[PDB]
Amino acid sequence: TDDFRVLQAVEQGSRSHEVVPTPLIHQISGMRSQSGTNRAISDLAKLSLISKMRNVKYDGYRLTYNGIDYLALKTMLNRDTVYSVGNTIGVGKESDIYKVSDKNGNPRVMKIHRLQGANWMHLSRLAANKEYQFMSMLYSKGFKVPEPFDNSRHIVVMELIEGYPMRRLRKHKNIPKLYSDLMCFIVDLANSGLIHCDFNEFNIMIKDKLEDENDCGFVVIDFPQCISIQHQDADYYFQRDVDCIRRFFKKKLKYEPKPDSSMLDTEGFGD
Amino acid sequence: TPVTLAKVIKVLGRTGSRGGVTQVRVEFLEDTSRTIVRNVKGPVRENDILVLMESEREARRLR
Amino acid sequence: LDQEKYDRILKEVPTYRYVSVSVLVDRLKIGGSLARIALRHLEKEGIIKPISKHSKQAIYTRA
Amino acid sequence: SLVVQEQGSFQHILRLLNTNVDGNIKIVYALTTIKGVGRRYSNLVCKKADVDLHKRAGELTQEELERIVQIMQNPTHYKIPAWFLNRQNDITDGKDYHTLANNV
Amino acid sequence: QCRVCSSHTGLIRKYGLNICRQCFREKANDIGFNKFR
RNA sequence: CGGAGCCAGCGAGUCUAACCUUGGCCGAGAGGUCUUGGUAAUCUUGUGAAACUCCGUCGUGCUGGGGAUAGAGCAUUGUAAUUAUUGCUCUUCAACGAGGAAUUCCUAGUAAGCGCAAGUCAUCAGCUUGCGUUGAUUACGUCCCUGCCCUUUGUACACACCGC
Repeated sequence: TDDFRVLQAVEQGSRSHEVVPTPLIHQISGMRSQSGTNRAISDLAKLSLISKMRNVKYDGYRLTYNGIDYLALKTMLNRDTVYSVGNTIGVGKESDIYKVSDKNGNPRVMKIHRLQGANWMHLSRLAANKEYQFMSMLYSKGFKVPEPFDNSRHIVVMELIEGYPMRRLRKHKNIPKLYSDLMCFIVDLANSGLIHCDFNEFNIMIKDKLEDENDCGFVVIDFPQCISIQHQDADYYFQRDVDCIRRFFKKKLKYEPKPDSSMLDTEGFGD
Repeated sequence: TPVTLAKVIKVLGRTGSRGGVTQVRVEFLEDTSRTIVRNVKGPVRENDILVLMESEREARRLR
Repeated sequence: LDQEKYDRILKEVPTYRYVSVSVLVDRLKIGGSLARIALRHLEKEGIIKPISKHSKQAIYTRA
Repeated sequence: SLVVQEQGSFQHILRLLNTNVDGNIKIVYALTTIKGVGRRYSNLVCKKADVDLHKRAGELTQEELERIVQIMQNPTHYKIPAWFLNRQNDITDGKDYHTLANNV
Repeated sequence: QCRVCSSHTGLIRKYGLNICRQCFREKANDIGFNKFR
């Protein structure tokens, strides 16, 4: 409790100034002697959790990406989250995705964000908060999407979903209803006011419950591509979504549309 | 279709954000008395001939 | 099916000013293999006139 | 060559060795359709049967199909030696087999 | 296998001279392959 | 795919050993036999490489594109090849209908395509390096992104008040 509290205090000793000198980490902690502060900073620096910037007549301490997530783990110790860390499935551009587990033993997904001194951390924070709010907007509207657990300042911990992408999915039996689904869902996107331009094969994720009841769903992860309908180029974005669905269903599922697909002028009488 | 015939007389330098477009001073070919300032994408030496469409359009600067 | 594919070659080749390998498969009666046999056969008859000959494409002319 | 035209008389899809064969490809690449038989195998069989392989499989008489089947059940008697067959020097019998299409 | 000074790291195994790239540039001024271009 | 034409260069090669091999016969081949030449601008070597040129078969059809996977045997080096070292023959013929978010390199014989030679080499490359054959498009401008610096100096609030 206590060491994590003092590490939270020097976390709160970051939102005061720029690159923090040694005596501010001495005094913001407010600890007893030279021992705790100096040996803690040395434990940080040897684990690369802190770095020394010595700009003339001026010692200072430079926090890298390492010595933050513990506090996030402490922030997630508060919010009942992950206990065990590490299984690499997917190293993305603006996040690194890991498979983790709680005290309860259910596996979850840990997207750490790495987008120094304040701005790498803070822009990872803005990215995590923005994606968490977009996930909140999608789940509040009712879109079938993974359920968010938390957004530990810059690391998003969410659920794991049993799905595999459509590139390894040959076909299903109810192909025209799947086409009506992947038309009406982009219709629902235009009724939300947004167009997800990367509506590709690798986006769409299908969970598979049974083979008799047919009670399943979908997962759509296109977050840095959703564009409002008011922008300059949304017409052929919508048409690229529709036509990628149609060209995939012609190439893979060998299905041509008997009803005509919706245009942007069709969906202008929507939202 | 009005095919405007043009003459490069004076290059002004390299403009554009990427540093690709060229501001070109133009002697209009059919009528000598028109001197236009145009924007050309591509390699142009002195006393070359251009094919514009509008003699009346002039753009100040680019970014 | 011999007398209702073959003579349409003899109607169409004098019609078409240009007769080559794939402007004679295009009639959608024949394959691309036997088309060149019909080409050489019309060379021998004389309705097809040789312009130039290559092992992948051969240019001819009606008579 | 000479356009040799036939008033019908060809069948669209033949059936041989209990397997459907398309009577429109070359006879090598129409007998390649069945299992246990590839390109060079059908080629050498129809050369031992002296079949004109620039002729399609619709212009092929059933007597040559009988010749091809006779080379199927007798490859080693018609001067096609042991290197060319599927199962050479077996363990069950010690012989050379060419395992056919539906007999696998 | 280094048969000179037990220096397997970076043998130059070509032609059986078998000197490591550390000691090959020690003894580079004894053979004659030197810096021209 | 089936024939034909057959164009280079950098290398490299054996002793107190089995290196590079020409040629001749046998074998469908893998390979084997018998020798011969070269310690090298001499023999391998004119390394008759590949891509390329021409003519026929194919006819747009996951096709005669693809060759992954698997079966059968036969040979080669290695003491030992099994989780197959590898080479040869026939058969089995899968995903893959020009590819997303994003990513790399580059201005003339350069890119790109191609093979060859040398080191890894007891056997094989999809490993690395040099060589030669065919040979584009398009800039020859920019700091707009990416950064990298180089500086100019508004300055330290020279550490101030607070609410907290």
